[PDB]
Amino acid sequence: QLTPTFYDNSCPNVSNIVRDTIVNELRSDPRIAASILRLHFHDCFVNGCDASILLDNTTSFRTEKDAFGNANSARGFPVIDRMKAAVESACPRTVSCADLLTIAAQQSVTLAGGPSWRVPLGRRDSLQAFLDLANANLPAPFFTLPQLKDSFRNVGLNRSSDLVALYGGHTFGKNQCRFIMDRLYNFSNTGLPDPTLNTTYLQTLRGLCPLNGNLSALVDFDLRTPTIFDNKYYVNLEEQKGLIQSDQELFSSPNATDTIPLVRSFANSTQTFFNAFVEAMDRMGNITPLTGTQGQIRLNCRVVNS
Ligand code: HEM
Ligand SMILES: [Ca+2]
Ligand SMILES: [Ca+2]
Repeated sequence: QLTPTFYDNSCPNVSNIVRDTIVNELRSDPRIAASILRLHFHDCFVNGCDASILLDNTTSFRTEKDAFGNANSARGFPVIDRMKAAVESACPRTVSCADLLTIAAQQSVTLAGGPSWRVPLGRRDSLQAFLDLANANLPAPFFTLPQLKDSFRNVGLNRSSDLVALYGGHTFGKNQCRFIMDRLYNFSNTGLPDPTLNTTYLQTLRGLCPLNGNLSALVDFDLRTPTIFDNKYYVNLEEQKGLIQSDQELFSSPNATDTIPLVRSFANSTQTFFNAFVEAMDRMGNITPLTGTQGQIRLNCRVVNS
């Protein structure tokens, strides 16, 4: 069983080292806390939270970094390297990359204003990476609600509360124009915008993301508080101001009978949201871990030990 006290004897200052690393990086990259949370999500959804995403290419397997959901998108890898080196310096050969990334995600959420909790620990590191599985398992922003639900179920998260709460990760961070062009200009081959996008916000987004513009330009997921971890994400949805199709689907899908009341409850209460977010995060962090003597304590997060 994973346990929050796992390093209390062997590396008691691990969360502190992780915190200071993020605090320091945030001075020059305000986006890093968002990026790190996303890294952990992408770890967990592919063979579980086993740091498989941190591995670079080898001649026998391809890196997940070249997945459709990771390439030219996922970021923060050198920051993870830095906190890893610092922990190895304090606590040699003790803390797994999988656990380190889990703590990093939690600390990132707290540093951005979100809930504070101790994550379960004891995960171990994969002996390979899973590119095809990453391409199969990471959901895409054009997914319908039933597709999103299938994608969460596929990895062991059956509950609509899992989906709606973890979606609150879009309370901060950035999204490239490429992922919303259809909503803005040609939704579902209509040549018209997505009708569930508020028309005032549509104009703003078209201004940031013109047809024939730079597809890599970044826009904030949360128009209310772009860098603060809070429940404002859900208030946006109630106003038809979710950024990506999958955001707005939680509130507007014909299949949203079960998700609408979760969105509303989380918009109405910070405490309700934060409680559900911590619960869902810990469920996601419990996806198929290696434990005990399985896998490794990887010394360099990019390569399996030899
Ligand atoms: C449920 C369907 C999901 C879809 C379709 C989706 C899609 C996306 C997309 C397209 C981006 C922008 C990527 C880029 O522009 O490079 C992104 C960013 C982000 N996602 Fe999600 N996501 C989902 C779930 C989640 C979950 C469950 C979390 C966290 C628990 C998460 C956290 C993040 C964060 C924090 C960012 C901002 C990253 C940054 O600014 O570097 N996402 N997501
Ligand atoms: Ca993984
Ligand atoms: Ca926010």
